[PDB]
Amino acid sequence: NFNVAHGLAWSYYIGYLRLILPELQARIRTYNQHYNNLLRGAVSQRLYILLPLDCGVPDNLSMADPNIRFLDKLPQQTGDRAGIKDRVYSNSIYELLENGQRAGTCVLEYATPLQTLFAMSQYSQAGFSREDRLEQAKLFCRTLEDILADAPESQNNCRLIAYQESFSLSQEVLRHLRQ
Amino acid sequence: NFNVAHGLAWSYYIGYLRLILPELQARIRTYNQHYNNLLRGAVSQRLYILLPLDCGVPDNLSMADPNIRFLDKLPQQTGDRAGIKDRVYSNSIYELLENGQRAGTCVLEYATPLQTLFAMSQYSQAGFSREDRLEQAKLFCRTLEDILADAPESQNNCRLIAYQESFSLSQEVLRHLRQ
Ligand SMILES: Nc1nc2c(ncn2[C@@H]2O[C@@H]3CO[P@@](=O)(S)O[C@H]4C[C@H](Oc5ccncn5)C[C@@H]4CO[P@@](=O)(S)O[C@@H]2[C@@H]3O)c(=O)[nH]1
Repeated sequence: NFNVAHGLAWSYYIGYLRLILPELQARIRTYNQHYNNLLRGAVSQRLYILLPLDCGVPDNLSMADPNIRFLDKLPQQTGDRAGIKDRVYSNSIYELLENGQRAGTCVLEYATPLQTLFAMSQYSQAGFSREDRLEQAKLFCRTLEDILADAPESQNNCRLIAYQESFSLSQEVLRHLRQ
Repeated sequence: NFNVAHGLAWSYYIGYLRLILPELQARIRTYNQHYNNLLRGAVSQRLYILLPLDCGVPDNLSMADPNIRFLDKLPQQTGDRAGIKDRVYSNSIYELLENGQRAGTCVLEYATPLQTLFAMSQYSQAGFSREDRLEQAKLFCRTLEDILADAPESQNNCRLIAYQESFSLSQEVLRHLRQ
């Protein structure tokens, strides 16, 4: 079963991180210079990737924590991909609240393949148990860490936030953001 | 190694086909009614998915065959996905030429995971041989066929075009399109 998370981690790098991480600093610089509110803090460098090991991935982050609120989108990145003209890669900027006030602003999202591991564990024909899922989530993160450790597109460009669940997601992101 | 193509096929269904196939007929109907040139044929129903078993997936289809030409995009499908506000799913309409004249119009693309299998075979750290790749491409298609055969979102909504390479890609699509 090893090969499920191995494949998904390689697919996440090849099909997403290696394509968007090289251009991310320029998109954030563009946002900060031309789109960011004049009075607010600069959007932090780096893509922050949430890796819940229970593979609980809501689509709406902005509601999953009261202290994480959607602010804005980066400029879109588009390119021809496998016969799709101008396929769109979009990223969302979030404010992180601490004591009701803004403590940080960053590009934040879940690793969408963890949502796949979760769905595969639920489908009879995938032949993937809820025990397989925790082991595969750990292997997914370890494989991604190992890829990015040798990856030339990763130039201080992303931070992996792995966690297991009271737990505060905003505090967990702020701890990485403040390093 | 089985588990690489198994995972990618499940991920392609869960993360893409099960999300876009339910809404595809409505997007094509919208295109035909409101956006299609009044004088041209209706865009055919169904998403046509190219599955080259050599995993050769160019990003620009429109140049990879002189007889396949980009025409237009469908209306975009957007939704919140894993913390991405309004992630964009886009599909491209192609004309198929026969004897220099239009013989068909359809929504056409490559299965992007086959591009992943190809890249994994090229990266030393993926531990995936060019022999592994042909076997995994076949298993990817077989797994996807088996998923879609039980899939309620597939309501005569897509056609898998698997092929191995002189070979005419346009003729291969027209044969499926005319059935
Ligand atoms: N956050 C984030 N993740 C992304 C994004 N793009 C890819 N990924 C992840 O990178 C890996 C490799 O991607 P591929 O394009 S070879 O495979 C995709 C192909 C198909 O999707 C689409 C979508 C739009 N148009 C055509 N096809 C389902 C399959 C898995 O799709 P997922 O979005 S569940 O996860 C993928 C996958 O894990 C993105 O824009 N944002």
